[PDB]
Amino acid sequence: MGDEMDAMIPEREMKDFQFRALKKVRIFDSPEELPKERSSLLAVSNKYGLVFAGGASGLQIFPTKNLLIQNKPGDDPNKIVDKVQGLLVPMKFPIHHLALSCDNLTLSACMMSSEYGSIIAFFDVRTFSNEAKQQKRPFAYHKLLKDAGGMVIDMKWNPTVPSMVAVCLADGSIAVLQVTETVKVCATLPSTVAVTSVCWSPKGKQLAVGKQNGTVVQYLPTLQEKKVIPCPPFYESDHPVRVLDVLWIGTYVFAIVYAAADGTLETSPDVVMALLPKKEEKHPEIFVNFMEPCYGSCTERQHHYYLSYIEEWDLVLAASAASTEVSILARQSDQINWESWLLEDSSRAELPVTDKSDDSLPMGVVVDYTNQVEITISDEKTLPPAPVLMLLSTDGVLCPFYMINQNPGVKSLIKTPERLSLEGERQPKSPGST
Repeated sequence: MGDEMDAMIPEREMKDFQFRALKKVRIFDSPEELPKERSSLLAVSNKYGLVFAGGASGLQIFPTKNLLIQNKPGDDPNKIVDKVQGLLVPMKFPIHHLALSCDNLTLSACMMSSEYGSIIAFFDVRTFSNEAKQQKRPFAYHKLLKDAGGMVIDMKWNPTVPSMVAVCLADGSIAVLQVTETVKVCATLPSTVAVTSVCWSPKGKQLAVGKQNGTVVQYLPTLQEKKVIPCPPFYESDHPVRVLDVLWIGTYVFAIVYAAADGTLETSPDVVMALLPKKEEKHPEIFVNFMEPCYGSCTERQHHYYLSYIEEWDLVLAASAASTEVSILARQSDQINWESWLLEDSSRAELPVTDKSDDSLPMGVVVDYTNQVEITISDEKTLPPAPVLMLLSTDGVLCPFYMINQNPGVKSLIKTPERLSLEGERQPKSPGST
């Protein structure tokens, strides 16, 4: 009956936005068991047009364009083509997280070793392009010194400071690292702080950290507290929630996802938009609950929401480890409120079922802005090149989707890949000799 008018979720049928699937590409062999831990196994260099994927075989690196195969009118969208031979970099231990620095020159790869614990390898992107080096070795490593509590659950490089990266571990601790020729720990917070997620402010001046107690705290890169965002009022003490993921969209605007504090997986995380007041407005914090925009069918995997803000379209793309679908929350014309877009059935982005009848779910999500291929859907219509949403599934398959935004005014976001000079390539500090 809809009813209450206050528990209502702002939603809009959106006909001017479409996800258009490209051919699915198998990157890794189907796993023996469904991956369950939090992971982020896809990274993209939009400066240089490269995609980095982590999996059983190790690290795979590809010229982004090589992974995108447009579906011709009629083609069977259920088909999967196999790997487009890229650069395979074997790793001694399984990777659970990959991320790239803002200058796209440093790639971090988090692994778990039974012997050594959780370790982060740092690669210089130039090494991958240096044909003079057959073996691609990291130039530095950072040991986290822990086991299960050492799994990296959230790690993000500062958007404006090339050497700065924030790391959150399963045990609740967080560390801010500086990576130049070597790795240096700038600041840390003990596990007692109970951090669950992190996100840098738009210009990288502050770091927001989500916490087990449901709050989001704004810190300086030195980890000096600056502001506290309260757990939303609609969350009672009888059912505590912890922050699962956070996206700092604008100075006073955040997308915050909350999940059951106990770590239960049957309860669906709530995606909430938070609008904070300027120490001027006298209005209280505004929290709008969007609940589950990505329907969570899976109850086996650790929750994760992969969130991305596309400033030029003023919208947030959302994917969830428990869902086969990608959803969009867009800011409305009043530039204050947000709305969930409901797309036409043929315009949705959904992951495929495996040849074993199981749904595939996201393990990594990135957006490519370097695509220069026009979209041909008919001999009468050809759309200009569009950005491509790319999801790496639990089945080892890359599922790309063109994002066609026909809403008024939205300009281009496409650019061509830059050329990467090998000058400045970092060398490992402790190489020795055989």
